[PDB]
Amino acid sequence: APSRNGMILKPHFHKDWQRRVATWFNQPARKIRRRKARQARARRIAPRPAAGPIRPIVRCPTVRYHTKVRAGRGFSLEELRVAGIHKKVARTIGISVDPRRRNKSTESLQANVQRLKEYRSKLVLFPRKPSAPKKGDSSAEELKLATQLTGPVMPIRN
Amino acid sequence: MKFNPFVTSDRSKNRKRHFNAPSHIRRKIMSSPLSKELRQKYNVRSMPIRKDDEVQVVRGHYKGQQIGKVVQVYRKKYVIYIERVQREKANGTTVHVGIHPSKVVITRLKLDKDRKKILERKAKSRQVGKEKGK
Amino acid sequence: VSELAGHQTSAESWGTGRAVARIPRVRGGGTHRSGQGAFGNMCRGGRMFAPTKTWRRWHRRVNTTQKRYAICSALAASALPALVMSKGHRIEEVPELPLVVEDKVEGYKKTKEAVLLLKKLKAWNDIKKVYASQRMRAGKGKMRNRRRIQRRGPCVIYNEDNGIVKAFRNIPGITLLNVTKLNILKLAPGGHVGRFCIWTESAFRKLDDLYGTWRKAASLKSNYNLPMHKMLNTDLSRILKSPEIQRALRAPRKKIH
RNA sequence: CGACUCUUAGCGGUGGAUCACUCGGCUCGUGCGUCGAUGAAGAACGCAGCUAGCUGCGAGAAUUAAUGUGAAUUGCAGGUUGAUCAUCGACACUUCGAACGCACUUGCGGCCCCGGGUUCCUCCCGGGGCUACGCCUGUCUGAGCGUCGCU
RNA sequence: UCGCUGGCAGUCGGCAGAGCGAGAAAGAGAGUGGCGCGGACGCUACGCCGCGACGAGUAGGAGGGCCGCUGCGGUGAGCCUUGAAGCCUAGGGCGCGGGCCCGGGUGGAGCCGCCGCAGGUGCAGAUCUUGGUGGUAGUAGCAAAUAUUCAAACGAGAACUUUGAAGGCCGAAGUGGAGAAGGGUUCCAUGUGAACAGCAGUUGAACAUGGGUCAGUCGGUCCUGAGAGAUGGGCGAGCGCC
RNA sequence: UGCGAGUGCCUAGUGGGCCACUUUUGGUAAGCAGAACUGGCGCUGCGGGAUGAACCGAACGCCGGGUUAAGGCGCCCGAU
RNA sequence: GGACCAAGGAGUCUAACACGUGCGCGAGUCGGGGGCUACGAAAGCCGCCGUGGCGCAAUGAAGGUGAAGGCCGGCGGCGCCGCCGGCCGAGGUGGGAUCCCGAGGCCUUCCAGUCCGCCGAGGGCGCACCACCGGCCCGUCUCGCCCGCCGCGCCGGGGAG
RNA sequence: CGCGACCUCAGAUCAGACGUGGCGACCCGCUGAAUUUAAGCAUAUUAGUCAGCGGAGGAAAAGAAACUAACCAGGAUUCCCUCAGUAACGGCGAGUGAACAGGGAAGAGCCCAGCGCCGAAUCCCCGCCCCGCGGCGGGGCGCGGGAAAUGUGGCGUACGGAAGACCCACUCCCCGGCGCCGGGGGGCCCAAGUCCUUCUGAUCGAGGCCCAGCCCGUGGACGGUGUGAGGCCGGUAGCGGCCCCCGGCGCGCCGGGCCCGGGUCUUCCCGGAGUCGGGUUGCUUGGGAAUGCAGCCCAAAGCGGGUGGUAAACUCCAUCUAAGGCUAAAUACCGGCACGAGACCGAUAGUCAACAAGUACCGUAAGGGAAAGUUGAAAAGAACUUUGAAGAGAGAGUUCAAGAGGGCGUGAAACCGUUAAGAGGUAAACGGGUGGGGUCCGCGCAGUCCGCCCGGAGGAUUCAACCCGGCGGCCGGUCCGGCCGUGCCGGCGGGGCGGAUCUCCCGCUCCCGUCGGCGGGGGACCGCCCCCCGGCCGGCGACCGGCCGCCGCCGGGCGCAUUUC
Ligand SMILES: [Mg+2]
Ligand SMILES: [Mg+2]
Ligand SMILES: [Mg+2]
Ligand SMILES: [Mg+2]
Ligand SMILES: [Mg+2]
Ligand SMILES: [Mg+2]
Ligand SMILES: [Mg+2]
Ligand SMILES: [Mg+2]
Ligand SMILES: [Mg+2]
Ligand SMILES: [Mg+2]
Ligand SMILES: [Mg+2]
Ligand SMILES: [Mg+2]
Ligand SMILES: [Mg+2]
Ligand SMILES: [Mg+2]
Ligand SMILES: [Mg+2]
Ligand SMILES: [Mg+2]
Ligand SMILES: [Mg+2]
Ligand SMILES: [Mg+2]
Ligand SMILES: [Mg+2]
Ligand SMILES: [Mg+2]
Ligand SMILES: [Mg+2]
Ligand SMILES: [Mg+2]
Ligand SMILES: [Mg+2]
Ligand SMILES: [Mg+2]
Ligand SMILES: [Mg+2]
Ligand SMILES: [Mg+2]
Ligand SMILES: [Mg+2]
Ligand SMILES: [Mg+2]
Ligand SMILES: [Mg+2]
Ligand SMILES: [Mg+2]
Ligand SMILES: [Mg+2]
Ligand SMILES: [Mg+2]
Ligand SMILES: [Mg+2]
Ligand SMILES: [Mg+2]
Ligand SMILES: [Mg+2]
Ligand SMILES: [Mg+2]
Ligand SMILES: [Mg+2]
Ligand SMILES: [Mg+2]
Ligand SMILES: [Mg+2]
Ligand SMILES: [Mg+2]
Ligand SMILES: [Mg+2]
Ligand SMILES: [Mg+2]
Ligand SMILES: [Mg+2]
Ligand SMILES: [Mg+2]
Ligand SMILES: [Mg+2]
Ligand SMILES: [Mg+2]
Ligand SMILES: [Mg+2]
Ligand SMILES: [Mg+2]
Ligand SMILES: [Mg+2]
Ligand SMILES: [Mg+2]
Ligand SMILES: [Mg+2]
Ligand SMILES: [Mg+2]
Ligand SMILES: [Mg+2]
Ligand SMILES: [Mg+2]
Ligand SMILES: [Mg+2]
Ligand SMILES: [Mg+2]
Ligand SMILES: [Mg+2]
Ligand SMILES: [Mg+2]
Ligand SMILES: [Mg+2]
Ligand SMILES: [Mg+2]
Ligand SMILES: [Mg+2]
Ligand SMILES: [Mg+2]
Ligand SMILES: [Mg+2]
Ligand SMILES: [Mg+2]
Ligand SMILES: [Mg+2]
Ligand SMILES: [Mg+2]
Ligand SMILES: [Mg+2]
Ligand SMILES: [Mg+2]
Ligand SMILES: [Mg+2]
Ligand SMILES: [Mg+2]
Ligand SMILES: [Mg+2]
Ligand SMILES: [Mg+2]
Ligand SMILES: [Mg+2]
Repeated sequence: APSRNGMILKPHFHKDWQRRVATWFNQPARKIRRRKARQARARRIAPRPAAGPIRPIVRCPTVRYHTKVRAGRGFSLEELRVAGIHKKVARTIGISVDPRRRNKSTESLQANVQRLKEYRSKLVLFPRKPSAPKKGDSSAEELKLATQLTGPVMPIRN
Repeated sequence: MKFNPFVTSDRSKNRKRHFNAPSHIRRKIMSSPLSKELRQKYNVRSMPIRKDDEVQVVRGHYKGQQIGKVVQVYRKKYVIYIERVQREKANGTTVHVGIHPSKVVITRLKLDKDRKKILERKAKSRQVGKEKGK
Repeated sequence: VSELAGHQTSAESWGTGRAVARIPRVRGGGTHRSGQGAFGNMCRGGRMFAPTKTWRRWHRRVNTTQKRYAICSALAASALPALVMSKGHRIEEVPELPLVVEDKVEGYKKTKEAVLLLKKLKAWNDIKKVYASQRMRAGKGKMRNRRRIQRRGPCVIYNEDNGIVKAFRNIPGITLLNVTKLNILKLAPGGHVGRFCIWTESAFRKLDDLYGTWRKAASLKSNYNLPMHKMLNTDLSRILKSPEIQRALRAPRKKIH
């Protein structure tokens, strides 16, 4: 029954909410398990980046957010072919690809192409056979200097 | 302090695992110290008791310096019977009094192939432990 | 408790008549447990009043700023001899209260030489008091793995571990704290300030980097400064018996009528 | 004075509260995450020198083999080239039960092959192996005034 | 208790000088010229002290508990087999009270004070729950179907067992002799008298030891009845049903 | 003449009443039913009315002394 | 309702809201989700992890709009608007705890005069808050006259009450 | 008539296989209430929930847009925070109620049919030979048998693809075996007092163990042992040791499978129907002129179709490509096999069940369902004499204790027996005031001391003063020296932090070594901070050292008795 001045409320507690209550007592255990799995993955892929493939620059859709940039799904086919990497080779050398994304303007296209080319210039390619170097490989001087990098491969800063 | 996350500090668990132990664990639990000369000459501190070891009673009503040979190791009650630790029943029968092996010191072991193997293994492990320590 | 405790049985009230008391009864049968009272807190068997749930609010939140404020307060109170004495540590023979030692202590690896260091620093009386204070806990903590209790010994603050924890872990009462991960739960046992701490030179040098100075912000906090003082000169007697205040006072009236 | 009744105290009963214990619960978390026609889950009946229940086991029946261990088990008896425990990968595993020759009394069968009867001449007796439903691939034997071809 | 939102840091001491209660505001004001070594208590200021007035109370509200119970973090160089918890007490006391502290006795392994923290935290009632014990009370009652007596034996023991005699009853639609359903060892023998047989028992359908059910020709097994029930088929979301 | 006032939040219980002097409606009347004003009982003990929810006096911390209210002073039973 | 005694036995936990108190920071504040380093499943750190929540701006159903002005100097169409340039620049009345000034005065012989302290008629600047009057923002109504241009329009903007 | 194909369809104890049933905490698909709330009740709520049925896995389901949007656009699925108690729904009442965007965890994409081209280039089974084998596979041989043209395999799938032509580049792939090099499971081991003395029934208690405060400690967790143990025992700690078995990531050898790419131009090819969509009906949803699903009727197209949150027509845009399929991770887990822990309960509590518990027991059945822990350190469980038929007693004995005697730890209350004391015709009990009698206590029974002084007997190494040494407290009007400042002022000073304050080089993009543009680095400037130098101010009462002066105290001499005690 209502009393003196107050707020009139609508608690959604008329179903059987107690037969399904999700407690979070295993939150620290889940965090520990996640980070142990993360470390296991990071050391099963020995010299490769921990965060995975490189990802392109993206504008946020709506008017509320269209002034910020973030990381996308993959590099589009148009910018990928402008940069000159092959569709089946990009993700085997460490470049994310998505065939669904368009390219409406040219500045974003060119920025993504610059990012892709700079990454290609930066990466170090080990020989497929350790004692048999090939044309596109990297040399021993940087083979002895290769190592993992932590966090995003190239942080996207606006 | 215990650091292994797989062994219990739980009181009830320890008492259960002690009072429901199988016989081959009873054997290890029922161990007795060796005497000073024996430990100094064998480089071994403790040893599970056997049926024909000569021992001394150190604590209790029967503590003294005389030597007694074990006659039986009754592992279900965790006791041993020394041949001159006994008392007199009402009717006139003599009955052994059970003494826990931990309150008893061994003065002469009985040795066979297995006993010598165990003594040398324990001595070697202790020696390598000391060498690692220093 | 079990969410189905006392609700296993099938029972219903006998109703009015029958000259019984309208509580549910166990359904029939030739046993002791028959027509005996099943549901309700007053019955032998059955649930309790409010079966405790697991989704009680078990954990509490406190603001980071006053977490840091309290840790600063504990550190400040650890450096006044009267407060450590009040807390109960035996420090009558300590050379200087903010006891700081060389960084070579961080390389110890033997409990014997750790004990020798404590002997030399004359902090061994506290460990002896801990030894005297070991005894059995009263009550039903015995059968719940909290059988044995003792007193808090001196804490040791270190910067980098090179065996210091191995050396000091075995000595009773001693707790080890990294300088960069200080906690109020171990710097103020029982909520009372004034624990006796032994510092390492590197940690003591790094402490002002951790918390900043009065003019310099903390170097390794995001944005933190020391808390301000509501009053600077806390010595009240000196203020009261000062010429400025004694000048502007009336004469006391201490004659009893 | 006495009996009877009432109160208090001592002692003694009836009764089993309190206190101290605890090989049990409850709650949280971690790892794993595995049944069955090669017969499961469940059930029935049996197995110990003295054994009712509980436990374990299956006519090899409170266990066999193997490995580790290394002198016991024990309430009373009995008699180290490995007793006892644990592990468990070899072997074995009664009757029902999806339960499977038909029915569920444990009744009635059929087929093939062994050993008695016989001296295959059949019966009669004992033993062994098959004999459920659906469905797939293939095999064999078939059907149709279904579509044809040669006669 | 409330009010005065009163007073007290002035314990200002030989580096001294003792004051602030008295009708009527405000200086124990500063300067310029004309020997003997001495002096109680006090003020956990969340304390101490001084005056006044006041004191009923159900429903209800608020404050204080150095009231009480269990557990956790601190702390008492706490207590304890020279005796802890618990329990009893015509013993000594404290507190307005909740309660508490000592002494004695019994007991035989743990317990408490202080600062904080937490709660399944205080019972006279609910025809409350469970367990136990009274008065009633050595009371009601041990009255359906005619009935018993004598002697002996065994036995520690006989109204009740067994043997003999006598007197009665059932009266062949039986208180007789035998089966079906149901029961499941109650059947037979030996032994016992703790418990049970609403008195008792030398007896028992009680208890303990052992024994005991034999089929070509008695029944089941075989047949079909009223009916039940598969497969083909149909229906069915489906277990399945018709 | 007397007295320190103003002001804001949050708020429990209550929402069956009853009695008496004077006023008063229905009814023959009622320890009846219904109103007005004030005071009580409910929530309240104490002295008197022998006895009593509301009548007369008087309202309450634990005590010593004194004096009164209403009502009393043959005996019960203090006081002619 | 109640023979008697012992033990047990009934305002709890979660979520939301409101007010009051205590703490930290403060036009900001808060990592709770994520990540990095026996007790410890704790604790510490992150700031280009503040995404986000609440607050900092309201009003309208919505399209939407969105929180002081006055003076000086002259002109264009007495005043008024604009061009201009400058100046002042963020209310008023009453009551207000406190603070400021000060006609004079607070004695040890008498006069003059110094310093410090103190009291003080009267006069002031007025906190928070209350009452009242004005002002500004959004909706709506009534009455009116001007201004703007990339598109001079069923356009846009502005005033008074 | 017969014979032979093929198509449909039978029968086999034909050869070889596969399904059934159980559990069901988590998941997937159907079916699906009513208590209850609305202060009544019928729509609504409860609630796509309980009950019912079917089906799995170690997770399942979902999943690579017939998507979201309207931006400068994002880009499979799943989970978390927020969006948000919001848009919306609702006898517009009670009530119910999402999604996008943003931040994270995880991150992975692929395959057919169809259109086409390759002499069916494809697959299965039987028999034989060699190899391997407890996951039945590898090679070879069969004028061996079948499936298949009513379509097997290779290329190839919307991100386009194929073929031809020309350029450039390329021989680093995989698996089946064999061998070699450096986590898991099991087993056995690894420090130090039973030291001296002393309590006890028993010590793990108490005291001690030096000038090394007994010994070990990377081991002071725990449990056992006749109370209470770091050193008696098992363990605990250790990137400690030894011994077996299994796997992986690695290495080499043997054998087998494939002879494979990219760019440019030309020519061709390009898709899923009783489905979409429409009408109506029923259920569902926040989805409102109809979100999703289903029934029945109608029933498509190919610049087509779907969507673009209000029905409709017309007209431009945007974005996807349905009616076929596979797919780890992040996610769920009150059942199961093992584990670890707790501010939890402590035998009327905690699971119904601490114990021969889903047991005894009750019901025709479906089902219902208890009560029940503790001698002692050790049975040392009471021999023996005696009365009695025996139960049951009296002695005796064990034990520290029978005041622990086999349902035996402690042993309360109600109720009962007896002993003692007291009392007794208004049931008893109760409040206030005394009195009497008892039981105990006071350890009552000749009753307080405490300072100063006077007098009398005593006894001391003995007072004041003086000297030597040490320590301490206060000062130096302004002694000298330091240190600090939540102070300031300078600086021909040497740096770190930050800046929405400005401006030499490199990288990139667009231009015939060039102009202009974008990203970064460098430099200057500003503010703050730290340090070195110099100067003021303040402090040393959260923070001092030395010399001097005064005072006090202690120790030692000297004091020698009208002093001091
Ligand atoms: Mg209310
Ligand atoms: Mg319960
Ligand atoms: Mg207790
Ligand atoms: Mg009493
Ligand atoms: Mg008990
Ligand atoms: Mg048997
Ligand atoms: Mg064997
Ligand atoms: Mg063997
Ligand atoms: Mg039959
Ligand atoms: Mg009162
Ligand atoms: Mg005991
Ligand atoms: Mg509790
Ligand atoms: Mg109680
Ligand atoms: Mg009670
Ligand atoms: Mg009688
Ligand atoms: Mg009678
Ligand atoms: Mg009768
Ligand atoms: Mg008959
Ligand atoms: Mg007969
Ligand atoms: Mg018989
Ligand atoms: Mg009888
Ligand atoms: Mg049928
Ligand atoms: Mg009336
Ligand atoms: Mg009332
Ligand atoms: Mg009143
Ligand atoms: Mg009254
Ligand atoms: Mg009268
Ligand atoms: Mg009086
Ligand atoms: Mg009278
Ligand atoms: Mg009654
Ligand atoms: Mg508020
Ligand atoms: Mg076959
Ligand atoms: Mg439905
Ligand atoms: Mg209703
Ligand atoms: Mg209702
Ligand atoms: Mg109704
Ligand atoms: Mg309805
Ligand atoms: Mg619904
Ligand atoms: Mg269900
Ligand atoms: Mg199934
Ligand atoms: Mg499975
Ligand atoms: Mg799946
Ligand atoms: Mg799927
Ligand atoms: Mg697609
Ligand atoms: Mg999405
Ligand atoms: Mg909100
Ligand atoms: Mg709903
Ligand atoms: Mg999203
Ligand atoms: Mg990530
Ligand atoms: Mg094809
Ligand atoms: Mg112990
Ligand atoms: Mg000791
Ligand atoms: Mg010890
Ligand atoms: Mg121990
Ligand atoms: Mg050891
Ligand atoms: Mg060891
Ligand atoms: Mg270990
Ligand atoms: Mg609905
Ligand atoms: Mg529209
Ligand atoms: Mg498709
Ligand atoms: Mg698809
Ligand atoms: Mg833990
Ligand atoms: Mg119990
Ligand atoms: Mg229970
Ligand atoms: Mg009990
Ligand atoms: Mg109990
Ligand atoms: Mg009980
Ligand atoms: Mg008991
Ligand atoms: Mg005793
Ligand atoms: Mg006892
Ligand atoms: Mg007893
Ligand atoms: Mg008595
Ligand atoms: Mg008497």
